[PDB]
Amino acid sequence: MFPGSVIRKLSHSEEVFAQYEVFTSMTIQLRGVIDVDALSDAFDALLETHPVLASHLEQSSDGGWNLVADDLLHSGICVIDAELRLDQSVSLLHLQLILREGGAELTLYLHHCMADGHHGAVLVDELFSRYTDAVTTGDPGPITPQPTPLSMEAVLAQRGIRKAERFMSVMYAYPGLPQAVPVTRLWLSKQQTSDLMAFGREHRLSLNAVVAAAILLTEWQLRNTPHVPIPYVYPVDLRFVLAPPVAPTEATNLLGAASYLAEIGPNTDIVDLASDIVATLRADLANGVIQQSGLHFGTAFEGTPPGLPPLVFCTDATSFPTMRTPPGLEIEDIKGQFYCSISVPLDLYSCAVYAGQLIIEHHGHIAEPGKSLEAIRSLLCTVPSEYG
Repeated sequence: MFPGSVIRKLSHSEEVFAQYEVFTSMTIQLRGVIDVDALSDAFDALLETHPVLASHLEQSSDGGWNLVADDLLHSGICVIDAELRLDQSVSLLHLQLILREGGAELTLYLHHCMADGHHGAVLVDELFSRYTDAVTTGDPGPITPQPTPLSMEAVLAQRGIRKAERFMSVMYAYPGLPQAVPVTRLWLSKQQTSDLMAFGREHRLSLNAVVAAAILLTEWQLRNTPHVPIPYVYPVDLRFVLAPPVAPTEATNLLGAASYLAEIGPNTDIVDLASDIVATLRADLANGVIQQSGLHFGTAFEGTPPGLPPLVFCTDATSFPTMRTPPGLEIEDIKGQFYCSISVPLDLYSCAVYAGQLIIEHHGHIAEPGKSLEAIRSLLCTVPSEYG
C-alpha cells in the first residue's frame, strides 16, 4: 500500500530469514560495455513489477515481523569504480554495479524472506531481460505490477493443506549487522563433467543424485565415527508438486524439505545410495509427506537441532543459462553467496553446471572449507572411470 503502512506480517516460515537477517546475493562477472543508464531503467522497471521489494522489516510488539512498505523513489542502482551495509529494517534489495576493465560486476542483494532460489533466479533473469530490452530498445519492456507474493503457509491454506518426521528415532540416540558467509568453490573440466554425466544416465540417475551420494559418502569418511547415520536434507520446490501449480514469483519461499537418513558403511555403493535417495523422495511425494509436512528448506539456517548427528544440507540450485545479454556484453561467471548475520550455523553444500562444468560449493563458517569439497571433488572423477 502507501509507504509507511504494513503490507503483511511474515509467516513463520519466512521469519527464519528475518531472525538471522538472511540476504542472498547473486554476482554476474561481466565483460563489455555496461550501459548504466539503461541498466538503471531495467532495475527501476523490475521494482515496479514487484513493488514488495520496496520495503523493509519491523519487529512488531507481538514478537512477529512486519513487512512495512517504502517508496520506490529512493531505490536505485549503485555504480562503483566491503563498502556496503545490508539492513532488514532499512532495505531488502540492492543492485550493485562495479565497473572494471573489459566488464564490470553486477550483484543483486535480496532478502531471503522475499524469495527462495527459484523466485530470486527469476528476478535476476527478469532484470537482464529488461536490460537487453533497455539497450536494444529505448524501453525496458512493459510493466505489470504483481501483488504481494504468498508465504508458504498461505499457499497451503488456499489448498486443503492445513498444517523431521524421520529423524525422531535418531533423537538423542547414537540479528545485528549481516556479514558475508565464507564460500568455497571447486570446478570440473568440461570433460570430467561429461564423464560424470555419462555415468549418470548409465545408472538411471542424475548429476544431483550422484553428487549427493559423493557428498554423503565423504561426510562419513571424515566424521571419524562409524555406523553413526548421516541425516540428509535438500530442497523440493512445491511449485511443480502442489495442486494448481504456483508460479515462481507467486510465492516468497515454496521449497519443501525432503529428509533422508543415510546409513553409509565401508562397503556402501554410490549407485546404491544415490538410487535409494531418489526413490525415497518419490515415496514421500506419493504419500504426501513433503506436501503436508510443514517442513521448509529455510530450516537449513538453523543448523542441526539438539540430540542429532550433524545434518548435511545440500541445494541442487543448478541454474542461470539462457540469460539475455545484448550484443557486446557477455557473462563470464556467476557466483552465489549468502550474507546472514554472524554466528549463523550455516553448514551447506551446493552444486550447479555452469557452461557444461559441474561446480561444487560449501557455504558457512567451517574449518578446512575445501577439505570435504576436495574429497568430494576427486570422488566425482573416480566413480565414472573406475566403477567395475
